[PDB]
Amino acid sequence: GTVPVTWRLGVDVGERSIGLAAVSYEEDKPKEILAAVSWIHDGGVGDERSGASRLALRGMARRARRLRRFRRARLRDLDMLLSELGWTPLPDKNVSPVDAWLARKRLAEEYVVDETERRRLLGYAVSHMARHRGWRNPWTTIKDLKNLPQPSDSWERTRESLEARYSVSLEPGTVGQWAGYLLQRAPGIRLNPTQQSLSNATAFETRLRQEDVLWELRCIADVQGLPEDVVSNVIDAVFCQKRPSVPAERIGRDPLDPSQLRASRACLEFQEYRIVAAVANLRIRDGSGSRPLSLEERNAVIEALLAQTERSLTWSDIALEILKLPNESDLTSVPEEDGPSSLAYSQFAPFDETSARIAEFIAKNRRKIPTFAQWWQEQDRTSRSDLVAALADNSIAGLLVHLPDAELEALEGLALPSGRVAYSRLTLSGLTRVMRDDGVDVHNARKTCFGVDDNWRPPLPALHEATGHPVVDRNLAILRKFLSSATMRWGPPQSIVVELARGASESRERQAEEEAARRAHRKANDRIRAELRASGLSDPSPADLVRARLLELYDCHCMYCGAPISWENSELDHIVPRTDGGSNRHENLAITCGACNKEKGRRPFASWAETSNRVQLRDVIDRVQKLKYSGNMYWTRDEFSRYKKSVVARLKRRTSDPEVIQSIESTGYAAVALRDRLLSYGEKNGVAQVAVFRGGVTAEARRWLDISIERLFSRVAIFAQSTSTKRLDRRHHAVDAVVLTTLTPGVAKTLADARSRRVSASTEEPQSPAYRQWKESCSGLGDLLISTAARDSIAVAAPLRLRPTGALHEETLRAFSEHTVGAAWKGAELRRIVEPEVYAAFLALTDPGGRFLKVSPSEDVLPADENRHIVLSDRVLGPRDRVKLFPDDRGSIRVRGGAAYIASFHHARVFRWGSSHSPSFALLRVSLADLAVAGLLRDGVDVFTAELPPWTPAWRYASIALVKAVESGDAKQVGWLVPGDELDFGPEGVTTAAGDLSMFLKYFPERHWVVTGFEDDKRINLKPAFLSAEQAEVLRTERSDRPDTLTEAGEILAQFFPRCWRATVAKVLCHPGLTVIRRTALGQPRWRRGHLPYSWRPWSADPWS
RNA sequence: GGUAGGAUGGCAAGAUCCUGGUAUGCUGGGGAGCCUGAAAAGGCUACCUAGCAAGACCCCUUCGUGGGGUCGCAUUCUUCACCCCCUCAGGGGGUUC
DNA sequence: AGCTTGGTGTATA
DNA sequence: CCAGGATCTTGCCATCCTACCTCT
DNA sequence: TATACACCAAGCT
Ligand SMILES: [Mg+2]
Ligand SMILES: [Mg+2]
Ligand SMILES: [Mg+2]
Ligand SMILES: [Mg+2]
Ligand SMILES: [Mg+2]
Ligand SMILES: [Mg+2]
Ligand SMILES: [Mg+2]
Ligand SMILES: [Mg+2]
Ligand SMILES: [Mg+2]
Ligand SMILES: [Mg+2]
Repeated sequence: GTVPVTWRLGVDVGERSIGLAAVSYEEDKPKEILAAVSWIHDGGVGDERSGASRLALRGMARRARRLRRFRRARLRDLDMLLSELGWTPLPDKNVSPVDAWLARKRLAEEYVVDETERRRLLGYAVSHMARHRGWRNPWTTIKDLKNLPQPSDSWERTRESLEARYSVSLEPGTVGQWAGYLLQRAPGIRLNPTQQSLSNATAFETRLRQEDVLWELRCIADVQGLPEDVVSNVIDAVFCQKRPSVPAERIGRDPLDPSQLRASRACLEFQEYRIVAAVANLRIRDGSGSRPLSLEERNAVIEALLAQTERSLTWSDIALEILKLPNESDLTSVPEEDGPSSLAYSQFAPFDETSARIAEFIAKNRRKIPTFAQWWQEQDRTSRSDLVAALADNSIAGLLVHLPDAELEALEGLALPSGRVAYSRLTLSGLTRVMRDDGVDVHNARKTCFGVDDNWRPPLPALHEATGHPVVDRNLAILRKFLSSATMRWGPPQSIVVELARGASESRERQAEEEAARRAHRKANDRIRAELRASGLSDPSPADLVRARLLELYDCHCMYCGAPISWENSELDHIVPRTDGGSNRHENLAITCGACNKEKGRRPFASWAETSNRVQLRDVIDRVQKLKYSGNMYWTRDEFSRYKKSVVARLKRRTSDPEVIQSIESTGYAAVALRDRLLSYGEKNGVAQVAVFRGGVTAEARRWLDISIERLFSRVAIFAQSTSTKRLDRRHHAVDAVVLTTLTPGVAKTLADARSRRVSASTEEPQSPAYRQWKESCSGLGDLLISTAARDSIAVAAPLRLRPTGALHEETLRAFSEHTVGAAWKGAELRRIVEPEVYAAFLALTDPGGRFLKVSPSEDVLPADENRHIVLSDRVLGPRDRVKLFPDDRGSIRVRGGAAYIASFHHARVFRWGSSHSPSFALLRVSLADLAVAGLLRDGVDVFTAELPPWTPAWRYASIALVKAVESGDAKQVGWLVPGDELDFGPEGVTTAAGDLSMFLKYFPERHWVVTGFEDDKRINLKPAFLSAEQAEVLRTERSDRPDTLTEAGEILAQFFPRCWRATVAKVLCHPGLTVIRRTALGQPRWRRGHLPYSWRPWSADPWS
């Protein structure tokens, strides 16, 4: 039943939102707002305290499971080896707590003459070592571990610290020796530092390394006289570790050849391609204009750059010595950002990094690889590229030379450049061949080699294809639902408009400062890269650069604790921790002393420093604040000042708060990816154009069409001075999308110019033909938006999570309690009974014909009957037997021999009883644990209606009135509520207001509310749908900054959020005209009952069929 | 020309996962020291050991309430229903008020 | 006596 | 916390291609 | 361009 019309799609992506608009147009004027909805999503986020997505939490849990599985297999293999050697592994019980440690100590100290005792001690020591083997680089092998210095420098520092601390020198001073000695000498000592939430000093400060444990194993072997084959087998069994792997399907594809993976940066084809392309983009000044390099010129430059052992040829060197130009500046189009004193000409041209590193490794390891050195000298570039590609792809989860195994291991240990380039190896070789044989650049080489035209673009993903990024996937799912529904309603759009998260309206001072910052970062990164490569670190990561920078900035001292640190034992602390959403920006990164980081844990810094006697908050603040800016460092002067301020602000925080920095990076990815998929849709559906505009253009357009969100949605002012932003009303996303449907490139030019002139500061109206035509076309848009807002047509909707997947229970296992049969049983004790059969039989004792337990938690339900017996289906419990109880009177399930609290509620089942004119309502709050122990997490189960047994936590902790009404036959399930369901109270609004809710509804008469949770058995948590919690939170922040700049309405909003309406269920569902609104993708409520969730009124909803 | 978009390379700042590890933590089983107690058993500080979503599927086998292998918290309208796409009944997608 | 509000634990680095 | 692999974004520089707009 | 919920306790009419 599609009714075709000319309409435009507007897409405004966001981190936790997306505004979508279908706006029908006659000629170029907006005619009708067909749909306007702000969809509020979670951005993929689970466990809202941290910003960690559900995907990230699933990956972390899966990898913990994989770690534990591999550990079980590895310890089983070690157990088989120990049985082969006749060495007794450490028993699970009835041994001394220091048996393994004293075994390690004695085997390191003295030869054990008794052979049976010696083998028992060896088995104890080796099994315990494999349980506690310390850390090594996962990419390194057993030979690499054996080649590491033994023991590590960290253990030598630890050992001299312990020798000074305890005034004794154990010889040779192994980890097992020191731990056994300290557990005997200072009983109750902790070995490794833990979270400090009483508090004594630990034995060790830094992370244990596998070369320390290996050195202890060698010491034990030398003292006990063990054979070398036995020691080798024990080393390979103890220190066995799975190689990290890269799944090939997560590698991107070549756009010019989609059957081929993208090539690595190590590839010789890429090195030559990069050199040739960079040379082909160079230009020579020829008569107030530029010409490309001649064939001999580019051949000379390319051979000079390819035949380089070291990066020593600058662009000035290429201009002066290779091209023999009269002037340094005669070479134009140098691919560098220029600076003072010809910085761009002093930068280095590209070279062959793989060939240079392989030549250095051949020259440095001549004795190790004579066969490979001769093979590399003999063989040409194609076979060199084949072997280099094999070494680059060795890390992929899915060598053409009969080489010795030691040589093969050595050249598998060589670090080549990492990272994927845009094109495959085949494409790079073909483009390089065309570029060198002809005199052409990459574009003409692409046209020649692949037969593409000047209009060619790389292939785009389709709408149904996810990216794997959770924010982007949320935005994409909502957009594709909206577009499918809108195409069925009105046909394909004439044009699609996407807002990109880009902006360039900055002052000249800001652009100059950013350029200076880029220059300083590049110079210091190059210096630090050179130093780290001189320290045997081929490719420093950004974390490596930050680590070296902070080690130089604080002169190798723990930032918090002041203790001396090295590269090996230091840690990079998130000052705001990861479980608080803390970013990896370097103002959140502190270099720490290992123990110092672990003792901080996940607590905020000022609270931890107040509790701890290791650090002082003021000492850390003065240490950060006395940093003196040297002229030649990574930061500029203003960047250094901002960095110190940000670090001090992160150190000063006392309560667990989220990260203050909002990253726009997910929003930009969502905009770009959704644009690409909308382009694919438009190619499949004949859409005229997918246009893109920046968000500053959208803001400017709203400014010059007199589109004020507060006037549009009748919002009282919240600030004393100025006007509040659009962030107060969530409908602004949809309004942005509507405004985006009006934009043209010329008027975007005009509005961007107006924005740049205004930000470099009344005011003056823009003047341009595009601007005048756009004002004439969009004169009525304000009236359309006022009428649409007056009809309550701009929906704010949250998508529902109906799948019963996620955390089945809370992660903390808890000890069970006990209670004797013959004692007196209160209501809470009967409600906490673990076993369903014992709970059901006690239920039948308290109420014989009953199927539910209706107890008040404080009433004394059963007296102390000394002769009470329960006859189970398989046993009889007398009065002396203990009944296992859950530790607390809250919903809990039995998991793995312990008790776990239920997780958050998946849904609530709405039950209604009483008369039709005054019905009573209650919620059966249902969690994932309820469906798990009910057997409802299986195929073919409607989880919202499938019957739950009475011993589930849902029915145990349902309200007493609900339990009585369900057993009396009066209460029936008439619907269900999930978090994110919309409660629309109608035009009559909320009438049961009492207290602060009345004061809130005085200024904000909100009729649309979002179910956020079910905090107890009688209550539902409702926040207003249209009002944003972030506006009220930044109000609460800014209230402590300026005197009384908030309006009374803004203050009442600030006190209302974030707890909002903690509402009684019987007061909410007793509203006549209240409806539970389940919207379609277009924001329209679903009232027809099909196979999707539909709207329903709790007053007159039918009992469930 | 200017703006905008897209390519490739470089640089800078970040985001998102993925693989492999470490150390704690929790619970069960222990116990080295100390303390409270003992004709009257538990705590505290550590350390050892097992497990760390409930569970699902496949094979044992020198026949068992276990041994082994691969997995299980993402893809937000579960399940059902209809339609679509890619893979042989698996996965993904849409369903207009 | 029953709804109004305030504090707090939750696996982590 | 650690190493390190993959995907992507924003900003700047160089080159190539596209569409679009506005003053001589 | 974003950032809790479920449990436990007080608490003035
Ligand atoms: Mg926007
Ligand atoms: Mg392991
Ligand atoms: Mg270990
Ligand atoms: Mg320890
Ligand atoms: Mg930390
Ligand atoms: Mg928006
Ligand atoms: Mg432990
Ligand atoms: Mg231990
Ligand atoms: Mg398991
Ligand atoms: Mg579905």
